[PDB]
Amino acid sequence: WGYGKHNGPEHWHKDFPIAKGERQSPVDIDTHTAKYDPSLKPLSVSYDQATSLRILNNGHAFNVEFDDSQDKAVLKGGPLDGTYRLIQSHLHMGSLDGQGSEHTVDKKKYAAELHLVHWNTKYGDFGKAVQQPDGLAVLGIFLKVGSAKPGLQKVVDVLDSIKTKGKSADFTNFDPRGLLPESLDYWTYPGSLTTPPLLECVTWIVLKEPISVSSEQVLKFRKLNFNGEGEPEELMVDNWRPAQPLKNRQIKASFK
Ligand SMILES: [Zn+2]
Repeated sequence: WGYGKHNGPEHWHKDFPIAKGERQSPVDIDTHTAKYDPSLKPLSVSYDQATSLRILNNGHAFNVEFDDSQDKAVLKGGPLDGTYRLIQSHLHMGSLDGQGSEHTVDKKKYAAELHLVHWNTKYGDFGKAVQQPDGLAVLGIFLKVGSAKPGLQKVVDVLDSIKTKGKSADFTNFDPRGLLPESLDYWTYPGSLTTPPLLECVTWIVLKEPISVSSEQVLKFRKLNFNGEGEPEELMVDNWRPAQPLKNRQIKASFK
């Protein structure tokens, strides 16, 4: 599966029928219908002890793996019940500044969207968590082109080391705190993974405020390859799934 004409989003349902499920992601966040929820508790992002291990190219998107052997970096509060441990992060990138994000806000697309994946520790490990409706908590962060982002420059400098699929590079200083916007205002709704297996095990927390990255940083990420070494080049761009049917789910806002 991929994002091509012959293996893209419109084809996924054949191997993964849940693609046509009731709580699929991403979705368009319609601010005219999204509703403020006073029952939501304050969002708690504890990343001060976060510990990244490596960056990888799995042929689908730029990825970061984190040490989830302990509660070093966790997400709590908001719509969440319990503790969710950070395990990985990946980047969905567009081929043009006007596109790239999976979620949209009033149909508006951002240049890219970062996902920070966490699993509910009541389940023992990621593998078991992904099989439960409340197994994962994914924080979505929109990226727009503008001022460069320092917390991303160190990664951008070594992207050439993971240009093709199957490549990985040790990276112990990827601090997720440096990818967060100033405000933690967010929208939340029950959804799924946006790539096969497309399991509907995700509580989505999409931040309202995008972060800025420079055109140069964006360009570097767009130079990654979908293909493996020695294969015809296929730039890793537009690796995003379009908005899916809301199916009457309720999108809640953390702000009035
Ligand atoms: Zn994702």
